[PDB]
Amino acid sequence: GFELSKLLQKEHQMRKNVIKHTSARHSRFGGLLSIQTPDKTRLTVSGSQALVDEKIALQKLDDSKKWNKRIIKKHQSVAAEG
Amino acid sequence: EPLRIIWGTNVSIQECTTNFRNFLMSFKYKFRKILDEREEFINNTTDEELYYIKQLNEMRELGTSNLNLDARNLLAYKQTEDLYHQLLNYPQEVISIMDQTIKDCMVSLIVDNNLDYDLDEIETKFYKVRPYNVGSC
Amino acid sequence: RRPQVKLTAEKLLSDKGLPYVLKNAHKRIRISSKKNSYDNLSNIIQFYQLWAHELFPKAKFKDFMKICQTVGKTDPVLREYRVSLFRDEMGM
Amino acid sequence: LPSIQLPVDYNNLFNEITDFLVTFKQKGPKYMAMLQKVANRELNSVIIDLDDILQYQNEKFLQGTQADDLVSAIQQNANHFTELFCRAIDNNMPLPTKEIDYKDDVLDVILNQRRLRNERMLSD
DNA sequence: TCGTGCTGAGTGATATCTGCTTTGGGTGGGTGGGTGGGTTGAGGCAAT
DNA sequence: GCAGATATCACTCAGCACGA
Repeated sequence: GFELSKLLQKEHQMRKNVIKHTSARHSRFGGLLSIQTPDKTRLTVSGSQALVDEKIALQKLDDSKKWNKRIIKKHQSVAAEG
Repeated sequence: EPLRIIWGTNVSIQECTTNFRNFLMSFKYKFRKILDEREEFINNTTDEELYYIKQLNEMRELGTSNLNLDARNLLAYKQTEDLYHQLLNYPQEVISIMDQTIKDCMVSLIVDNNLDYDLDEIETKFYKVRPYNVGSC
Repeated sequence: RRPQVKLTAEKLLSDKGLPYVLKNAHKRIRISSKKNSYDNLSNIIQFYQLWAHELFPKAKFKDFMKICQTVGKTDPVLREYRVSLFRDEMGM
Repeated sequence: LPSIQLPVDYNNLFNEITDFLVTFKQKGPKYMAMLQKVANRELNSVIIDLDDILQYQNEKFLQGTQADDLVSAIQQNANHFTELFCRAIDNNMPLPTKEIDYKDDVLDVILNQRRLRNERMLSD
């Protein structure tokens, strides 16, 4: 019981931290932000939460990028070597 | 220092947030009466009190996440005259900013007042504003 | 049919890039004792990510840093300039 | 797509239309004033009276400088002359005289930013 | 102590391919058209 | 002629071992 309570308290903290990134309104509410960089150019970032916090806006701009660099992980199972 | 700006316009979001926070922090209903040419109807108890502070405190005591707003109240104040037009013309961004500012105001009220209220309930609650009386029908 | 865009030494050495960083990097970035360490790290990463996006929108921040590491390891002309900046300071 | 030799020239008709909007006089030219009102955001509908076109054509012919029959061209194919008239109005549009708001103009901030970005990119 | 040519591996863009109807029903229409088809029977309620 | 789901081929990149 004590361990379950501790784990539930940890999960509650994680949920609270996640809630900070979610919008109060629904997905299709709308709202576009235009963040201008110092060299007189503005990039458009969507989402309600990006309007108030700049870090979230930059993070979402980062995630929107599609291209991913390669990562090759050649691993051999133990059964291969018996 | 990148500057956040609403798309297609020239309104700084930080200006909106600070103006709305100031309006909520210090607003007395006497301004609303003054605006409507009802100066002689001003009392000394209800009109000399921080309206939205009592609204937010009642919200907290009753455990609610809703604050009904009147646009004519925004027009009454001095710093939020342009905020009325911004709300009318760009409702989505202004509404989101107002919701976040309301949540921040509640958190700041709890922290500064040194109350024993646990921060968990307020932190995980979504707060929404519901403006009405926004002009002619 | 079309060669892939790639972070070559030519792009890095252009007016935008390393010259841009040397021009304005200390003015924008500022680590303050009063502010928490997280905020200072966020500011530094904020500057560098903006610069990378302006220069190389193709790759994300971590991928950009890894590509920069590889290029610095490989390209000799980049090494020439990198040594040169240090040499000027020794002169100063 | 085999081609035919139709007896209609669009360059000459466009020139005639451009002259019509700057010379007709039913006060200065009627349509110049109408456009001036539009540029002040006071009017949002320009109505071209084919009677005016006929009057202008007959006035030109009386002087001896006969031109193409614009009225018959407009009725025979009207979907094309809308574009011609719009292009002529855009070309001959006057600058506003009454101070405009320019405050809540989404397609003015968008265009200003688009011009700034294009100029900065091309210049570099 | 280390630099570079060869290799397997995996995406990116592009080649062929199937499909382009589909469907029973009146808040999908009849300028979408019948060679795409739709063929009740009891029970309740207003009028009288 | 047109959009979508699918499979094919070709090109380029990070690791590896050896020789300098």
